[PDB]
Amino acid sequence: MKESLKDRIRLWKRLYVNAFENALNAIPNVKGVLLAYNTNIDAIKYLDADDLEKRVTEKGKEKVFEIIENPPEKISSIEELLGGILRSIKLGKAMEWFVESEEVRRYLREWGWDELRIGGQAGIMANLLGGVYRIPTIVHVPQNPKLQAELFVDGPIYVPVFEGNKLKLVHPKDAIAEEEELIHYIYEFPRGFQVFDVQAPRENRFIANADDYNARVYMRREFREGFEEITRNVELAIISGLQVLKEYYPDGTTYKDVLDRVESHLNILNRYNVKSHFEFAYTANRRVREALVELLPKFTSVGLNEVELASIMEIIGDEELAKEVLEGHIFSVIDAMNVLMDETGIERIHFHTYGYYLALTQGGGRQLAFVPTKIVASPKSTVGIGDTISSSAFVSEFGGGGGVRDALLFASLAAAAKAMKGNLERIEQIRDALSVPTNERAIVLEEELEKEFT
Repeated sequence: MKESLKDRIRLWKRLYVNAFENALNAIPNVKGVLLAYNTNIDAIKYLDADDLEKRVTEKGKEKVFEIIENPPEKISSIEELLGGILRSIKLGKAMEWFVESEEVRRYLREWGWDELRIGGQAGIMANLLGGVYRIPTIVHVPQNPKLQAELFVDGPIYVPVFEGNKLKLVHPKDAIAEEEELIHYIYEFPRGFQVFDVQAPRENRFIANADDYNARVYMRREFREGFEEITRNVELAIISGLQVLKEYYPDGTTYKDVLDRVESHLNILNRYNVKSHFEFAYTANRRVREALVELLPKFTSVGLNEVELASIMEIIGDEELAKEVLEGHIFSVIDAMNVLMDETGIERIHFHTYGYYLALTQGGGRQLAFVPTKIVASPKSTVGIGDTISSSAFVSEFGGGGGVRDALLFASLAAAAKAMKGNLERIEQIRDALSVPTNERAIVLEEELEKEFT
């Protein structure tokens, strides 16, 4: 090992422990955070071979196997549900089909699950920011039946309710309504799982989506009529869930009907100087993606990974640039972040990928911040890591905790801590991530940045 590397490793251990100190000291200063819009229920089933075989043969093995090779768009029958699961098994392929039959949804609910946890980017971040970081959190919950409300952890997590004409803020367990259970059913299977002659080449999972409301970005009445009163109780906002929007809907409505309401919400946030952070998850519809980019000028900040930034470069950059960004090639990423900032004028862009983060911020001049991350080799959990990274950096920077680079360092600590432990309960547990070595390949990659930019 070179002396310059050994010196850099020691420098980063220092910056990492200092950035953790700054984050613990500033997070208590955040008056409140608003999380919207997507909250649902995630039901996880660890598939059982004998159970699956018995259900396939119950419904007719022949037609179910026909469906494996002729897969439909949506689940319209129990046979299509089982055929889709076996297809995911045969291919070792992550798949998600929408359940458009109420009868299939009764079958799914009856079949059950092994564990139940909150889903949706606003839902899981309410448990992190409210439950773990102890930040007062207002979360949008489109439908809040008992099964949905109990998935929130204890802490300063709140939903708005109307006591006549006045808006109150209560824990979700105290605001249960006669509303729909929005369940995404997740069927996991290991490598080598076998059913009949079908054998998985990889571990993966098949998702049956039985959630009509988050698919339309449904906004509950408290958020459509009391948004201004809600805004007065928060300092920051994180917006997510718009990636599902379709160009057209069977009732004659379009994505514009939803984005118009989002735009009104942003206007209210900006009138109160609330800092907003948009999670720009992969948006399949290219027109909707273009409109989301046209909405970014009203956001304070936006976060994305290599796949999400490449997807955006497909509509405002060039094709070859997108491919380089997809592979995480750091100079093409930097160009892409400037292409995005030129197009929108947004104040802050946070890029995150395996090994390093980048933050491009605009002030009197554009500043670029770089951080090598802490990689857990065999993580106990990978769900919600990307949202954890993007939300943690935004909240600690705009909470005042040490600056931009330090906010990136805290997010890297939170990501590793979550990966090591599966699920966090208290923010002090993130100190354990200081034990994870910093990525040395990214540490030496910063040498290329200094030669090209100085």
